[PDB]
Amino acid sequence: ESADLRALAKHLYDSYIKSFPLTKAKARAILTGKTDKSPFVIYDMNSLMMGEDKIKKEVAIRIFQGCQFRSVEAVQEITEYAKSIPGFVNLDLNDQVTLLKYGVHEIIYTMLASLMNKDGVLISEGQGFMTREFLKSLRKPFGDFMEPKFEFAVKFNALELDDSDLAIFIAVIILSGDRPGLLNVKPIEDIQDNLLQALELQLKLNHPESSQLFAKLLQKMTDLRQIVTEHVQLLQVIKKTETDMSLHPLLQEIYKD
Ligand SMILES: *[C@@H](/C=C/CC(=O)CCC(=O)O)C/C=C\C/C=C\C/C=C\C/C=C\CC
Repeated sequence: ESADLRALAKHLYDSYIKSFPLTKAKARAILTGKTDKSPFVIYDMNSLMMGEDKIKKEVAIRIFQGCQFRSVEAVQEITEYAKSIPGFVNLDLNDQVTLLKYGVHEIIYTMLASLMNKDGVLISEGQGFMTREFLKSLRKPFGDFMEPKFEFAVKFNALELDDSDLAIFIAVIILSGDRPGLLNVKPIEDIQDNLLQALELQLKLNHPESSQLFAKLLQKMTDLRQIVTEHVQLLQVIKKTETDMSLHPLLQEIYKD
């Protein structure tokens, strides 16, 4: 039934809104130019220095540790969104964990897109905007830790997806039956079918002229996994050249792999 699938979509979009403070709708309103939502822009050290005057150790390390604590917040939000996914809580508690462990970052970078444009990314809930050039000018080896993200975004953002489409897509990602260490794959794969079903209808109804967007979008999951692995490697270098740099526990458990 179309109606059954449309219902599940409605249900998801709804949980999505309740779980994420900064939707793409808002993110775009702020980047577009739609006077009371205008961000302070950080493009150099001095602006950075001035940012803390109104926006919410070392400069590169202070920024990196900023992303850390921020993703830890993202994990808590996605984890809450997961629970609302019909069937996810009924799954084995161990696989409930495994899925989150492998789906967390893929999702963070998908939604991180909503906050970017070719020349920069929104920070602190949209209060600010840090340019892509500044981050790139970060002392090695922190200079290129956002570069491959920006490339993903410009490509992904090109699909023109809105919040309702994403809610189902990040749902499809979490319920991936091909995760390392899954005990019961069958139950997980049946939920995803439903999700893929929902998504497929969603895109067709929401993007009538965008041919094979369903397939186009699904292919992006390759770019996402690509990005994660590149990150893990970088992280390995960091921990060696920066033995005096700590990592948030939650973020370390997820990385043990
Ligand atoms: C940087 C986030 C990068 C995500 C990442 O790869 C690290 C995650 C991990 O597990 O290692 C920030 C991206 C967007 C900014 C959004 C909000 C502001 C948070 C940090 C930005 C720096 C200072 C602002 C407080």
